[PDB]
Amino acid sequence: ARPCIPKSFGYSSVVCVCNATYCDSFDPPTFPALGTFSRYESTRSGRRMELSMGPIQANHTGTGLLLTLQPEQKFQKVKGFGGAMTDAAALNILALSPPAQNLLLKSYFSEEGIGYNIIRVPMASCDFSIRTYTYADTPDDFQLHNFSLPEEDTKLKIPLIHRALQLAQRPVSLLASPWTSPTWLKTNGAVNGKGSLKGQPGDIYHQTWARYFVKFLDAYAEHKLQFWAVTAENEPSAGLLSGYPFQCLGFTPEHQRDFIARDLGPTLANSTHHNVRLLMLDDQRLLLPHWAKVVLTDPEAAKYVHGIAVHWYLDFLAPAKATLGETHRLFPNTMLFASEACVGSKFWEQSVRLGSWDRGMQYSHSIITNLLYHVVGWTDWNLALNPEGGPNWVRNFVDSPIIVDITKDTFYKQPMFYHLGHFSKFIPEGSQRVGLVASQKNDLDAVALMHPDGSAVVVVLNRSSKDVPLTIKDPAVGFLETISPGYSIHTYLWRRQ
Ligand SMILES: *[C@@H]1O[C@H](CO)[C@@H](O[C@@H]2O[C@H](CO)[C@@H](O[C@@H]3O[C@H](CO)[C@@H](O)[C@H](O)[C@H]3NC(C)=O)[C@H](O)[C@H]2NC(C)=O)[C@H](O)[C@H]1NC(C)=O
Ligand SMILES: Cc1ccc(S(=O)(=O)NC[C@H](C)N)cc1
Ligand SMILES: *[C@@H]1O[C@H](CO)[C@@H](O)[C@H](O)[C@H]1NC(C)=O
Ligand SMILES: [K+]
Ligand SMILES: [K+]
Repeated sequence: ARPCIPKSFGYSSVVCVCNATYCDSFDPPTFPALGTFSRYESTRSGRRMELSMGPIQANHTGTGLLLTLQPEQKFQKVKGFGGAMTDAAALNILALSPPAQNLLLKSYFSEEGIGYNIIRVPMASCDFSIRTYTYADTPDDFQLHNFSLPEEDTKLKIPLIHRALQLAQRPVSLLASPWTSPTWLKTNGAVNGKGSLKGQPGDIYHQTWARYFVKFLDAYAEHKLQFWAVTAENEPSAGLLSGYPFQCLGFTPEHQRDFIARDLGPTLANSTHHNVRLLMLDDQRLLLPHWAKVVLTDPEAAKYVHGIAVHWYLDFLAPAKATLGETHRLFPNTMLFASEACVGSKFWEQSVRLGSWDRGMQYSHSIITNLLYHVVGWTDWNLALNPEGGPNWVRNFVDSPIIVDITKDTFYKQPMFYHLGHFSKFIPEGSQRVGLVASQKNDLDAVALMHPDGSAVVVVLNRSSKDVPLTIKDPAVGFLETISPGYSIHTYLWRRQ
């Protein structure tokens, strides 16, 4: 293990500083023996996923807060956690020295870091690109003979993904998402602005667009990468807006329904990539449940859709029960998945706030909210950005859990990184969320899950300034006596019976 080297930039907490010779890291993961729990603690005062242990006790007394695990009340199974290998993240990572690159990738993908098992991969350029391109920019190439991957993929993204896979002991799953089509498929002939595919689902334009997804998967398969899933379009609502500033492709829900039913579903089903899952929406939750209703009540579309991808803009408020809750009630067998989340996108907010505990609390509170509303996974946006929150060709800068400073061959691990790791590190694929019942009203946020091997994990977030003593009861095993400090996050793990 190596501890955090903390540094303050004047915000409410610290970053951890890593460089060519040093980065904070855990020992190889082990469970305590039966009758012992593990606690990992991060605090605004500066502790960073520090490990301690304690006894699981037979007895409890107190009129104090009790959280009783409900191990047989089962909810959703968890796919996992990760982030996006955008052009911007790739450029930032590779701008570091080989040693620092490796320490950064270990931070995310190894068991000595926080055990990410998902990578989202843009299909060609987005806002977090320095060059606007698609994979088929030569016009009127409807059979896509000139489809090809540029160096952004072959030289930057693909090799980095291979390095992450090499470092991971968990199976890693890839998710692909497109922002724009070739401009010659679009009503407006530009990568951005208000514009959709030309024509109608079922026709030459739509069939070519669906063939583009298969060409993409074929091209990554030549580089020995297979995908778990694709989304039908990144933020399809964006392309319906005039002046939309960057790469987009507009679909109404009826348009996406018909595209999925007539072109994309059948094309993927008829390909070698038929096991790839298809996720709809890939957009903000206030589009739910309407979008789900429109697509999933058509059986020809419904039979191709595996899940609903949702985006989390953490700077903005939106209802969870009326969106995610209602969608789960209407469509309980269609999984919900968070495919993108980001903070600092407001123009008047500093894009990168080095050491912001508040932005850390936003990430963990959002993840907890997601897990409590049946969501099976959570995917961060850019894996790494520069101190400006870029590069970004339209200056749409945002924050990232890892900030690269090339001038110092240094990178900074944000509170966001630890808040997310409190989950990613300790919830393997196939974990199932279970119930957790509070004995009284309280200010804490918390979630409980059961590992595939039966082991318990509980995450507790305290967004208040007050230390809250509490007890966790596992009816089959005993009691954890603990405390949730003001401005802290804890993960608890123990073996059961
Ligand atoms: C990558 O980061 C490492 C950790 O910051 C650097 O290693 C540290 O270099 C420091 C300067 O030589 C060492 O001395 C301590 O520096 C601090 C201020 O940074 C002072 O307060 C201390 O007084 C001083 N030590 C003592 C005994 O007083 C650190 O000890 C050393 N840390 C470790 C863990 O080795 C690397 O130099 C840096 N690498 C590169 C390539 O830049
Ligand atoms: C959206 C949502 C998040 C967290 C929760 S909680 O963890 O149940 N805490 C609520 C209370 C503060 N004690 C419930 C709902
Ligand atoms: C728990 O409570 C029982 C009953 O009062 C007591 O006899 C015992 O010493 C305590 N501890 C254990 C480990 O059972
Ligand atoms: K090309
Ligand atoms: K900003």
